[PDB]
Amino acid sequence: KGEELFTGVVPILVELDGDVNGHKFSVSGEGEGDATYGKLTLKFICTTGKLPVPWPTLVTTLVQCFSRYPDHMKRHDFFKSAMPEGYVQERTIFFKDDGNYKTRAEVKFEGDTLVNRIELKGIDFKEDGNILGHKLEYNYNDHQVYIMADKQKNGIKANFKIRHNIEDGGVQLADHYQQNTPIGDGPVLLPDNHYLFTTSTLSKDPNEKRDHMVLLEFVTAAGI
Repeated sequence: KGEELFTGVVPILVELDGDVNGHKFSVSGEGEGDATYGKLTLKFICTTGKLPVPWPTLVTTLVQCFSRYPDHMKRHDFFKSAMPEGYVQERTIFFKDDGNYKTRAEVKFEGDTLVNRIELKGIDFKEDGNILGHKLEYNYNDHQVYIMADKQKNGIKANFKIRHNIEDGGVQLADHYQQNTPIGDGPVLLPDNHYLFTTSTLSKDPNEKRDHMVLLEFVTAAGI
């Protein structure tokens, strides 16, 4: 089982290659995950200079295999079952009254490291919008994710809203559509419908001069 790969603390690497309205950038992340409790600790750096979008808008893009699945639904865990070969994660994220991100990621083991490697393309953004104009608060409103089996593509799908607080008022909607497909050929668990519940905290490292995001996350799976 790929679930046996997650019984202890697992190092995490994240690499993102991004292009938003031609503004190109790279993000690296590293830290660790504990799927037994559902705990993630990561620090992300924009390695090309200043991030051209707000950090909160990248949280969902930057490893649901670390969600705590209680043992009565350790059979509904598609994400771990696809390990070590991994899975592809695709999303389109529509920002209301603004542009959209399209993301393609592969999540897999490389040695003993869980790697999330991402390509992000964003188009149709307004240069003085909430995103390219950096008008979003540095905090997070999590949202449940309702995971549905997609027997047709042998993976899962989900769609959900994320709300981003706007600096001088109101809320910026980020409409997420998601599909995951295994990379390997081996068998894969296709879940009954269930929920992922996530709690994210964003902070800064006082000794880090580069543009960055420290992220601490707790996540569990739940039925019904």
